Amino acid sequence: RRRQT
Amino acid sequence: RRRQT
Amino acid sequence: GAMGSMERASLIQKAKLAEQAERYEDMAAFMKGAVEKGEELSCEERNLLSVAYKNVVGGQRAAWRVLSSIEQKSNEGPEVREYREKVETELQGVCDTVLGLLDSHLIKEAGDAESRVFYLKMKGDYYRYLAEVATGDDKKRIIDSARSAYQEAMDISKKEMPPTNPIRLGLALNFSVFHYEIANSPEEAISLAKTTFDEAMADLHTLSEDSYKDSTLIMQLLRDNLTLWT
Amino acid sequence: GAMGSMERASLIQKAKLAEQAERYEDMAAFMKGAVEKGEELSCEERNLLSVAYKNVVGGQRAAWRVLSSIEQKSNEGPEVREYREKVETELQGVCDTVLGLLDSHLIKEAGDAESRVFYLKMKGDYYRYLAEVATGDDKKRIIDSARSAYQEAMDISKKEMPPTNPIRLGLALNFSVFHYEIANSPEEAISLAKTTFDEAMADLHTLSEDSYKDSTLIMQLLRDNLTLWT
Ligand SMILES: N=C(N)c1cc(-c2ccccc2)c(CNC(=O)Cc2ccc3cc[nH]c3c2)s1
Ligand SMILES: N=C(N)c1cc(-c2ccccc2)c(CNC(=O)Cc2ccc3cc[nH]c3c2)s1
Ligand SMILES: [Cl-]
Ligand SMILES: [Cl-]
Ligand SMILES: [Mg+2]
Ligand SMILES: [Mg+2]
Ligand SMILES: [Mg+2]
Ligand SMILES: [Mg+2]
Repeated sequence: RRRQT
Repeated sequence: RRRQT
Repeated sequence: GAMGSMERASLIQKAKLAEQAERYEDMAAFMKGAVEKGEELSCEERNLLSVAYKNVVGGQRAAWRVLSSIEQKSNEGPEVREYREKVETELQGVCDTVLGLLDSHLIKEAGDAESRVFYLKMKGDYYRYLAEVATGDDKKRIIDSARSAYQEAMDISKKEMPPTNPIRLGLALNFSVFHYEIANSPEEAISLAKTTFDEAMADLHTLSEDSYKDSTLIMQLLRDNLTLWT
Repeated sequence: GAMGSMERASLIQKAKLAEQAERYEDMAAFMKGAVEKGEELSCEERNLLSVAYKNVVGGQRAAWRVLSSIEQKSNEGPEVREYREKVETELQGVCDTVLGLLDSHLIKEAGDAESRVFYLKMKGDYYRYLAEVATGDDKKRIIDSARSAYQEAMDISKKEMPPTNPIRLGLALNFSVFHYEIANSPEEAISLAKTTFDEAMADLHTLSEDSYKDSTLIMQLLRDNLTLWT
């Protein structure tokens, strides 16, 4: 997945 | 549902 | 306008990039500029035009419906009305922009039935979108403009296209929804959807596997609306 | 600017309507106008500001990443570069617009720790977004501006806020991602995410059911990144 911010 | 176009 | 100094091919190329980037407002401005070059559009380019403005106007309509619902609930300060008017005016601008392109001069230069039916369907679609928000002295005329564009497209498609043609089917789908929710003719909407579905079914046997999938994809949308309405 | 003639309260009201309508560019213009009224912003209004520009810049970044990938593949005519530059320039304009608001004058007027930490996190976020696309003579300075804003926010939050505070946690999350993918310090990113998660866990027992859910929602994002990175 795409890292989270 | 919402009708389709 | 602001795209007059870019090559036609470069505008088409960037419209495809903006589609991949889901930048549909950019996509529309690019295809607007391509149309204004004055050359007829190919089948692919016509779809790029339709897709771009469909998504732009699709977001505006959805926004209009949210605000309009809030407004009506508030009628059971001026800010709700004001902002709904703002979105509405912007939506009408896009609709007028497309109608301007069709009228100057995509429609009169479209001699093929495939291209002419495509543009007249678009004309009906965008008079219909104007109709969704119209309320005053010329609502009836907006509605009749949609009807007339749709009707000419249907007459040409019937004469010149097979019953499974995806553009003919999409036109029938949208003319049916026009009848149902714009013209208050729900029974016309249902008859047209049924007759369109049946005559396409009877023609599927002539099609290739690829055309078969294109046609049935849209026959299912006709079936979905029939299921919703009956 | 163009919102100078609308009441502050009316701008806040319409920013909430635009949020419900998913019109985030409208939402941002409204909150920009509200900030420029010159009054400090309440906690809710600060969140309306952040949400609006997050979504606007979020679409631009996603578009930039698509086009940038296409561009690099093409480097294994000028149109791909040109359109990526266009999106990039527009993204940098929004980033500069937010940084201008923080600097004029939200930050210097923010005396509370909750409000000051909130704005300094935002400052780091938008220097980081500029860093994601920077390549030239002052990339390092952009990166250091993000680091410095993040670092001051972390020092204040540590002194003045409990380890479970959602803003402190969101700040730690984003400072950790800065370390990982901007500063090329993956081990700093992992330590910060772990230490932040653990110290919040040890503080959950002091919280109400509602605050418990707010904090753990963001602790899970820290856990997700830890899981991705190790
Ligand atoms: N970039 C794009 N979006 C497209 C490029 C081309 C294209 C055209 C010619 C040559 C190359 C590409 C497209 C072709 N679509 C159609 O013909 C009609 C159709 C068929 C099925 C459905 C289902 C919902 N709507 C539908 C519309 S769409
Ligand atoms: N209109 C909106 N979008 C909001 C209005 C208010 C608000 C504030 C004060 C009074 C009334 C409403 C919001 C409050 N959010 C927070 O405090 C921080 C938080 C917490 C959890 C998560 C998970 C992902 N991100 C998160 C951010 S958000
Ligand atoms: Cl307004
Ligand atoms: Cl460009
Ligand atoms: Mg040329
Ligand atoms: Mg009946
Ligand atoms: Mg006032
Ligand atoms: Mg190690």
